[PDB]
Amino acid sequence: MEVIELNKCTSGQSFEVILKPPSDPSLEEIQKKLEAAEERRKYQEAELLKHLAE
Amino acid sequence: MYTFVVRDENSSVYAEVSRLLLATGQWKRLRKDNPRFNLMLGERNRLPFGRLGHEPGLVQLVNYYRGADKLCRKASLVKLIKTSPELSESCTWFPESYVIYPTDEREVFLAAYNRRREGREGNVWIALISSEASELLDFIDEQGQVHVIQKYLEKPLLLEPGHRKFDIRSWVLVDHLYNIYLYREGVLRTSSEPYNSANFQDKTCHLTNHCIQKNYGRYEEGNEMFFEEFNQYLMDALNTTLENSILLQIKHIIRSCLMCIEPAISTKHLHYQSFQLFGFDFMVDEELKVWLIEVNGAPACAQKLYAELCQGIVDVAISSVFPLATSIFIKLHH
Amino acid sequence: MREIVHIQAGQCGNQIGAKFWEVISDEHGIDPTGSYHGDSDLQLERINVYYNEATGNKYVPRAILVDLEPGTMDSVRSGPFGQIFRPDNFVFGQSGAGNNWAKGHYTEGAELVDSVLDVVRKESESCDCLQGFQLTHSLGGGTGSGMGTLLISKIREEYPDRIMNTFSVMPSPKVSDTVVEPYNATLSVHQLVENTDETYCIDNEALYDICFRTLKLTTPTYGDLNHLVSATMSGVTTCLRFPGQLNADLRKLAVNMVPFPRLHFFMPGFAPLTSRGSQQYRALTVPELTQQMFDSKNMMAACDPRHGRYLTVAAIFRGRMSMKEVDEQMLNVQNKNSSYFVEWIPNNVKTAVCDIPPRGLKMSATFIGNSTAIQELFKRISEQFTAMFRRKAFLHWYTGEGMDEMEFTEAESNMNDLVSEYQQYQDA
Amino acid sequence: MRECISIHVGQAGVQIGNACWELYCLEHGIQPDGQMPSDKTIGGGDDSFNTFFSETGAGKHVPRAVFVDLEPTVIDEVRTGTYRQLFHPEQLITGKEDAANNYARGHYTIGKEIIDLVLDRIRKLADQCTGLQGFLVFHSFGGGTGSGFTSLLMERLSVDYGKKSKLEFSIYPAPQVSTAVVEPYNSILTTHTTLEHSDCAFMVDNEAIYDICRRNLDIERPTYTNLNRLISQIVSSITASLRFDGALNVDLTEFQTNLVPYPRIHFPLATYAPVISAEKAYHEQLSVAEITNACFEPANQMVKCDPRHGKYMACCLLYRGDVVPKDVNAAIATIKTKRSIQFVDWCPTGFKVGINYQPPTVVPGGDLAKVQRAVCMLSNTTAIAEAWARLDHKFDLMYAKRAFVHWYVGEGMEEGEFSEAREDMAALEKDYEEVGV
Ligand SMILES: Nc1nc2c(ncn2[C@@H]2O[C@H](COP(=O)(O)OP(=O)(O)OP(=O)(O)O)[C@@H](O)[C@H]2O)c(=O)[nH]1
Ligand SMILES: Nc1ncnc2c1ncn2[C@@H]1O[C@H](COP(=O)(O)OP(=O)(O)CP(=O)(O)O)[C@@H](O)[C@H]1O
Ligand SMILES: Nc1nc2c(ncn2[C@@H]2O[C@H](COP(=O)(O)OP(=O)(O)O)[C@@H](O)[C@H]2O)c(=O)[nH]1
Ligand SMILES: COc1ccc(/C=C/C(=O)c2ccc(OC)c3c2OC(C)(C)C=C3)cc1N
Ligand SMILES: [Ca+2]
Ligand SMILES: [Mg+2]
Ligand SMILES: [Mg+2]
Repeated sequence: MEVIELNKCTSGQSFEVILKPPSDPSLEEIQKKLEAAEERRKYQEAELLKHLAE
Repeated sequence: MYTFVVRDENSSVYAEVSRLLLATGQWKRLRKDNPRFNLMLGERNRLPFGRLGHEPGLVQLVNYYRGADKLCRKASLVKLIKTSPELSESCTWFPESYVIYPTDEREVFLAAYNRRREGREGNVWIALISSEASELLDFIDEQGQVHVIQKYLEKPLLLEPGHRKFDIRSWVLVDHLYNIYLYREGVLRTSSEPYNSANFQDKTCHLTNHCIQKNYGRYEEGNEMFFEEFNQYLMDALNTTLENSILLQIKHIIRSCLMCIEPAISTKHLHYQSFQLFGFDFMVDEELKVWLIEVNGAPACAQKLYAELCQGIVDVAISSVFPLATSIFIKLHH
Repeated sequence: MREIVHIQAGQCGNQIGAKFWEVISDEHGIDPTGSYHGDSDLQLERINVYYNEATGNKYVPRAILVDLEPGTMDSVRSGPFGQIFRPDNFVFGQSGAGNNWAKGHYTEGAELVDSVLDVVRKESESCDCLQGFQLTHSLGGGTGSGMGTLLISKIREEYPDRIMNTFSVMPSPKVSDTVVEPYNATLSVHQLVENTDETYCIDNEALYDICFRTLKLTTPTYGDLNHLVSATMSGVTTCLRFPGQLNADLRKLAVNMVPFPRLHFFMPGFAPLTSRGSQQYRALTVPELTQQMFDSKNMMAACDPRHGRYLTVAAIFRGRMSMKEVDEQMLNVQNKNSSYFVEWIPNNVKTAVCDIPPRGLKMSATFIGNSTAIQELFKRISEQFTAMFRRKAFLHWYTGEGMDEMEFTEAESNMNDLVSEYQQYQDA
Repeated sequence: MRECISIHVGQAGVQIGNACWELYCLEHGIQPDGQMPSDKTIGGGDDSFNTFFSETGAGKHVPRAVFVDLEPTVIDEVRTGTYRQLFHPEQLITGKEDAANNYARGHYTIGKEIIDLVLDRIRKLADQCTGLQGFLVFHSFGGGTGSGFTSLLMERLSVDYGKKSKLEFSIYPAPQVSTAVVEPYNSILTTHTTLEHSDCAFMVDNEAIYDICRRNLDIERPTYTNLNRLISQIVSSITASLRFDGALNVDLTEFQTNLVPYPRIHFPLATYAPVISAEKAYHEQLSVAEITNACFEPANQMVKCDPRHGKYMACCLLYRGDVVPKDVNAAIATIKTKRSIQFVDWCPTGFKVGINYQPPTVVPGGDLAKVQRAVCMLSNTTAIAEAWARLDHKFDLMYAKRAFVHWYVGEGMEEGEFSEAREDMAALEKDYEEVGV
């Protein structure tokens, strides 16, 4: 019903119409997660090359 | 071949619907958690509406309207009325009802108790049934849950011989297109023990519930009067017909209730599709004025009427969406 | 992820292998000379997957030819497309493996394996981005069975992070050379479970039955069998060979088809089924192709898919056809037969349509299915194994090459493990 | 003037990026070779379009964009495409082998080797920025790269540019245009890692876009191009206020203010109207009332869900074309009385309206017809959680049997991360519950 904050210009116009009132991990933490996953890859590859050695 | 799932344990109605669907030889029931269905006969609580109408190559239909709980839960129905301009407090087919929360409208409730005290006229309300205001408030906080305080109909229509009380159940099917179908057969749940006039404390003659009544089966079989026997009684006792005196108001109450919620619940332009069977509970008084008690989301049907109504659901709610490779309902036009 | 290295080992391996290169060279428009002669740029856009660009604009199949017997590899060299193969890539022994897995894996084939790996390495070093390897071989012989699985094991050690793909030919009494074929197959399966990423289970029983019952040929040859093999092999490689709406990839197939690392044995399937030379004139409609490719009559492994459940399916349709009709039919199969697909892997069928049809057929369809019904194939081999092994029969051919009874019990156990593992998900 | 950097990750990100930058060029009158005749301050400037395009002494206008894929095929088509001169090759980054539909391969394995090169190329564009405000990230939920690499990049961008705002444009997976069976896994994994690092996220369900192309554009089987030209229209509508003179949504911080009250619940539903076929011969042009009414039809939404069964927290209406405030207010008045628009008790039942008089631009030859007026409604509704429930259930089916898990564990990821990601999602579902019912 009420039309507030009406701004006009050449490009267009904008407004608000209210009908009713109311009632992060660090760089070191990233590297420690990424490298621990490379450790588990390297362990699995080594265990595979150990099995193939046998 | 069409595919369906059953997810309701208790539903004797949709147990019969699934039975009739398999019997046609074109519907295969799948396991409960199989997502690849045409039809869902879903659960009473927490139905996963958000999952429906998302499987490619399948038209999906469900036996519940989402948001229809706003008409079927006691506290919701009262709020919808005293809110929906389509109805508003200026109602005549509904009784004076109030919502009370246990530790809200208590300022409004006490103002109605005072003005009824002023004229000294009947000040009786319902949940047990009592006359005093503060002797009922102790019951609400004792039980735990939120309950509704409704104006008790002190002068109801009485069946003779017996000097009794009754309530009418109507079965209403709303299809995917939002056609409102009223089933031509209803039922009268009767109290065999004569209705007490002054004493409020009595239990069996005041409430007419099939479960709580079980004098059982004294006048008619299982305290249930069908529509032909009640029409005949009204013709002899009151010189009028069931069609004129009671049924016109019933049709108006059903139509007004579902028209109100249509913008909120209709599946007209949705990815999934809804039908629903409703149970409307009515009350006829001495002056043949019809009152609404409540609406049932998962209604139970009368034992003699199962085979015809469940075939009717298959006919206009299911086979209209899924054709097979006449009308037992009254359409309430809008 | 582009270059695939193809290896063919033994009599069956080289015969189905030669036929594959014969079929796919025609599809990419390559003559026996190695020169391109086709009339479409779409034939060359992914030719780097299986061909190497030669001196003066010629293509050379990236492949390696392996046998312990010089017999079969001479037949390839003198055959129709024999001149296309790089001469250096022919690696042969002399004395043969005499249907002996032990001779293949441990003794005769141990001598030759390092020569093969030098050829593999020379081919792998040329590759811009190596995808992995594909082996064609039977599991009933000595060379393809014994030495094939040895090569696999050695290739895995040198290239631990690449894909292992096999076209493994399963033996059947209906098309049987020696009595010791159930032994060779069981020892080979043990290896494939551990060391391959994807295995197409081409079953000789199924190929025979298709040739006998469906194709109405009374006495089928190996050529009649290998016609069906090459038709399937083309079909299951189409997406890697031609551009599509999905960037098709041997790793992406493994990731999407294999829910559990051991269960990586696929039922290949083809529609329509056709005998050699004799052409069909009525082109099949999209609903007909879809109905056939899922029917057990059209499966390359003699298992009844109704006896099990599909874990994952991949389908490839070839021809000029309505892509919407393909989607509709594929969804109709899944919605009419939803019990035969597992509920616990949502949307477990993927479909592709390629515009280029195979030779002869106007429109065709190829099936790749990871069904639990494949246990029937392994149970069959297991039953034939026990019949002999309960009396230690024919075992002296193996123990004389240094093998022990222990290794046979281990192989039997691991196959029975795989059977009960597939069984676990047919109830889940 | 504050600049915005666009990051496009994976096939879906890159290709949607293509359609968007193609469209931005047609709107601002910028040609394939980067020239702009309408621009008078050659060499630089601080106009509203300069938010997205930087200038060179040659007179070229270069997109403030970086395209990253772990695989050459897609970006090579940018390098050889019709807008090849528009970008300097340093903006276009490609690896050797892709993440093969695997989140863990994109996040941990192939991510680690390329991450430092990407952040360095981002810094190279950030150092051309006199006052950078933040980023727009274009990706898929279901790709290996799209889920894996994006989540890592979002983590790192919170370290290197903590002050700045991040915005997501995400492609929610649909079986109708699927590429992978593990798309539910990838989707839950990425959301968990991205949720705290994303300020506002625009979900585009491929199902909804596919159906709009079928229903309103009469295409039997929509291509990726068909979807991308439609998605870019919606993207353009959302980003228009940053590229054009206006007073609503002038910066990325204002997107958070206007659309995101609760920081976790940051998925506003976009709805667009009208989508009209170009090959359609006779069309009656739709009014302000008609197009606003379409914003409340589920068929026109970017995600199929029912906002009648949920609550609003914020509502933006963004108009392009012949639209005046009088006609808008009259449409809102009529709609409010007919439809179930329920807000949360702690929010004003309001609409923030923005109009740009220049009607939406279409790609010549494309499927979208020229219209006199169009609207994009951005509404933060709790109904979007339906898309979460759908995806979570699909996750639950596979994970119950630990199916495909080995592919992730085999890339160094731990099985515990799956169930950590899933419990975060179940927390999010119940956050929407508290607000919604
Ligand atoms: N709308 C749209 N969706 C796309 C497009 N390309 C892919 N997708 C969707 O994105 C998902 C797969 O993600 P992609 O971007 O193809 O995968 P990627 O990020 O390249 O990751 P990998 O290839 O697995 O390394 C699927 O759900 C596709 O439907 C596109 O151009 N437009
Ligand atoms: N305001 C009122 N005046 C008169 N009688 C009333 C009343 N409210 C309830 N009743 C009686 O009490 C009975 C119970 O109805 P109510 O809806 O309160 O419980 P209920 O929900 O278990 C019945 P149903 O199972 O059919 O929904 C009715 O049969 C009716 O006759
Ligand atoms: N389908 C098919 N099967 C074959 C062919 N040649 C041999 N076999 C089967 O392969 C098994 C013997 O393997 P073979 O390759 O001849 O021995 P190898 O050379 O020592 O490996 C037997 O079970 C045969 O049925 C062939 O050309 N086609
Ligand atoms: C369970 O659903 C799926 C099954 C398979 C895929 C595979 C995607 C591919 O990249 C791919 C790779 C190699 C191929 O040749 C053997 C194929 C292949 O896939 C298609 C459909 C294109 C056909 C064959 C994906 C999903 N989701
Ligand atoms: Ca300038
Ligand atoms: Mg032989
Ligand atoms: Mg990719």
